[PDB]
Amino acid sequence: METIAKHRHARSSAQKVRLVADLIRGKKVSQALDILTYTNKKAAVLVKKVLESAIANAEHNDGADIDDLKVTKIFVDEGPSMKRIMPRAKGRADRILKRTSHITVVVSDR
Amino acid sequence: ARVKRGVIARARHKKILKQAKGYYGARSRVYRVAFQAVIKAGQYAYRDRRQRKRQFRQLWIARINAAARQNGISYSKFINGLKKASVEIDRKILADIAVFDKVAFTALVEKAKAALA
Amino acid sequence: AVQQNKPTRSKRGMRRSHDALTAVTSLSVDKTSGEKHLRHHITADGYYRGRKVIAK
Amino acid sequence: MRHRKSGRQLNRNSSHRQAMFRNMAGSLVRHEIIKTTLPKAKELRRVVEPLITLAKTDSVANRRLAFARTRDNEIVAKLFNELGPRFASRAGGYTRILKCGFRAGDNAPMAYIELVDRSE
RNA sequence: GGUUAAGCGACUAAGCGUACACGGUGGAUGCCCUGGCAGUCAGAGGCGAUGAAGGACGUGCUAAUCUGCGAUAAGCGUCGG
RNA sequence: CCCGGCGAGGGGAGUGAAAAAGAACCUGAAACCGUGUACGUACAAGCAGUGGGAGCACGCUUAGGCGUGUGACUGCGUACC
RNA sequence: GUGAAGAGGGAAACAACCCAGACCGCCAGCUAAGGUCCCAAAGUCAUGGUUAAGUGGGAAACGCGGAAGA
RNA sequence: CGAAGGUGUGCUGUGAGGCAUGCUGGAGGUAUCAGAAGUGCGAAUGCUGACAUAAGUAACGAUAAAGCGGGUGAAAAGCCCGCUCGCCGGAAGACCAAGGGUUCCUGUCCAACGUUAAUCGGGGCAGGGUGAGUCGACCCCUAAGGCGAGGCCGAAAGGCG
RNA sequence: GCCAGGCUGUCUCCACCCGAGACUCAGUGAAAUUGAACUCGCUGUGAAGAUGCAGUGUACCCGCGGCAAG
Repeated sequence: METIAKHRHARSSAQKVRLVADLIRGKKVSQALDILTYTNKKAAVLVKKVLESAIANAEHNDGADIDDLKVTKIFVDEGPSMKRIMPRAKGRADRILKRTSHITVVVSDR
Repeated sequence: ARVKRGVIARARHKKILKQAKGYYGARSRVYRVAFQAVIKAGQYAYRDRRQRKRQFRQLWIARINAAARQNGISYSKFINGLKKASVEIDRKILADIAVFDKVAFTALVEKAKAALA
Repeated sequence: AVQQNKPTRSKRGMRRSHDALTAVTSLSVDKTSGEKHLRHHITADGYYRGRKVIAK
Repeated sequence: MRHRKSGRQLNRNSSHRQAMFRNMAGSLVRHEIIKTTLPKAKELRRVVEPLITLAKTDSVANRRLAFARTRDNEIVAKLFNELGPRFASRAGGYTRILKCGFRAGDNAPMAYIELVDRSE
């Protein structure tokens, strides 16, 4: 079967997170975990936590064979944007959008 | 009374966009560009409705001329021979015969030369 | 010096194509501790070249 | 252009760099090991190893110069008394640097730099 | 079948475009009203120095708000449903 | 109950007609952002469409050269108010 | 007369030049102006000549020189 | 036994259009004939809500300057302790007037803020803290000035005193 | 406003060095402006400065540091 784990409203930008997410697409669990551990990115650690949660869900809810898992479908999208006001010269203001990333990882031994 | 035009606007936008498939992004997904794109494509199709006839006629003429030159006669001479012999084979038929039947076009050129001489 | 037309999403993608990172894919397993670490780097429990580092 | 030039900038003033090197060398001598950025440890080597080289020989002038450098008394006392005899039989290579990954705050390279022996 | 030589020749997509399935902020469209606008029939057409309209501060078993009330303070006394 | 940091967040079980109703909570559009599928694209120039057009994958036909997805090549084409 | 309010074909594009007033459709024929060496569809067709200069493919006044467009 | 709404497919008409149905929808829609529009949007430097654009570029807010070992913490360079270097030092020291009104301390925590990480903070929640005959206000007198019964003037308000 | 003496990189003529940006990495993260772009050079035309028209030549696709001639 397929086990899905997601992180919603993450404190990172979807564009930046995809840069590290694309690496662990179509790769085995052990190599993906090693790459995420040795990759120095906030998005890297976020996706590491997401994949760890996915693996734990597979081990608990589903039957067995942790080793034979794989990253079948990993995708990250943009979510709610927090609007903030930043002063500038001449008394003007700029609207800055702090972005959040919804990350989803689906694994399946089959 | 008050009337809300949201449904009508949505239906018209969908109708316009349905004909804008495969227009390289903005011209397919943007309603404003798609509408103008649809009109321009329709104008091009209207012009091509006759451009197709022109191109097919020219291609048939070229194929008939090629076959006539292979057989040893000019296209104009062959057409004149057919007309004076009262042969009214259409150019499309002549090209198709020249393509799928060599002996048929050999007979055509023989008859045209006989009529000319 | 300002843009005259909107850059396309295709242009955005082709410009960001070079922003992809690379995987180390060079994990080295220590002979003594038997754990993986980066090349020329210590392990989690301060091991390197079969030597017990302070590991603190 | 760095054409045959030595000494990484490590952006700072000249006096700031001198004070940084002196303080870090003193701390390294005191603790027998420190954890710092790899370029920082590499720049440390050049200024710290000569300290032990000079400490190899014990004399009033050498002790005064070793005090003038690093401006400390405990470091001088430890020198000529502990590291001196320890490295008397070794020429060069008093300090070794071992990389230990990156830093969470910075992601810059970091390494442990320490004496080869360290007296366990 | 092996060699030499000449001609032809797809299979690669770092990324991009097109069409389909699934998704993310999005709250538009549809449905509903303890909400407003406009008229009809009636009372009232004024409140108050025996202290008006409007406010500050307090009042629960209550830390904050709305509402009622004012040291008798989310109530009190008499008479009815 | 499990991963997660004692968290946020998520995956199971259960209530629930529905959790594709989980408090960011009826229906959930368009512009924008990705994944998987099929085609084209690293020697080719211009309102990026149109007619022809093979080729490339699937279903139908109980073969029938049919439709869908793309358009290598090619004639024409200097947006709208 | 055209455009303004007329599409289409020919001259390179071009509106004031030539033919020709688009109801729609057919992988039909003919023709007007313009062309028949290819690009790009058609005569490398004939008959009697002119040109030696690429004149054609830049222009008048004298006996090809005047005759020059960034 | 499945209506509006949203999204595809097929059929149909010369047209704006109409009918059948898969999918989410679980409660309304409305034939034919007639009447009124806040009756049909692609532009008016149009307004409101959301989103790409330049772009993951500038920038991260005086060149006084941080570093080392340990404690807490999953994460330590910005929290705490100890050591070293530097800056102001008629200031970047201390208290008051005006102003601000609990930002002051403790316990706890990362939902949002610090142009970054945060366990920290002038951030969220709960508790504590302000003790006056000698401080100042308050109170008595008072310049500039204001109010100003009687009074003068002015259509009324209202000006002067 | 002009002249006399020293003075100096204003200059002949610009060269090196010390710091902050400029360049890479880690984290946060805007604006001006934006009809649609598969956005080359030359000749002719063209509402009169042609990336887009007719003729011709060149050019594998896409990033990064600068010049601004448009």
